Amino acid sequence: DCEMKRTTLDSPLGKLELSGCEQGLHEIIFLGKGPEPLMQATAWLNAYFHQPEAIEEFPVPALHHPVFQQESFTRQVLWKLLKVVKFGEVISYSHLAALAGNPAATAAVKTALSGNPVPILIPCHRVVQGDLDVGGYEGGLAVKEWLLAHEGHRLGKR
Ligand SMILES: *Cc1ccc(CNC(=O)c2ccc(C(=O)O)c(-c3c4ccc(=[N+](C)C)cc-4oc4cc(N(C)C)ccc34)c2)cc1
Ligand SMILES: [Zn+2]
Repeated sequence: DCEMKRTTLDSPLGKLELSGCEQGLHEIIFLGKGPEPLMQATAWLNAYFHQPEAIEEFPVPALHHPVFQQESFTRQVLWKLLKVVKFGEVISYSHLAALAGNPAATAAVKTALSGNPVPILIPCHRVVQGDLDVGGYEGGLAVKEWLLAHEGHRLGKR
């Protein structure tokens, strides 16, 4: 029950609506086909597409989607995925479940990821099925393959 502003921006994947309150960025939507949090979001995202050399030098906006408010399994998944899976790497679902404190919760990791409010920022596209299988993507498989090809990964396809 937040009150939020909305920014927009051009991307190699279409136009990207950013939504967020004062306490933090809520969502990042893709359509395609001001305040500090969203100011840092728009900056980071262009750092990602156009100057990825030093993506790690742009700061990560605070996040205030409800999923991050109280503790959950979904929150530990998303928070750990953001902290450890860097640009250029990937992680299997099964191994992300282990990283989030339950090596047998792969199905729950799959579901935790489907409700990610801020793609790329939280790198849900770096979570693959296996060494040779990139898996699905809730943004569309070609997006995932694009993003991984953008990061130079062997499972990318542009
Ligand atoms: C990590 C991550 C999460 C979310 C996105 C962006 N995707 C969406 O926001 C999103 C919104 C709504 C739908 C929807 O169907 O209403 C989807 C979506 C699917 C979401 C989850 C899913 N599984 C968990 C199996 C499957 C989805 O399939 C979709 C299919 C279509 N079409 C066939 C048109 C459209 C939307 C789908 C996604 C990005 C990254
Ligand atoms: Zn909020």
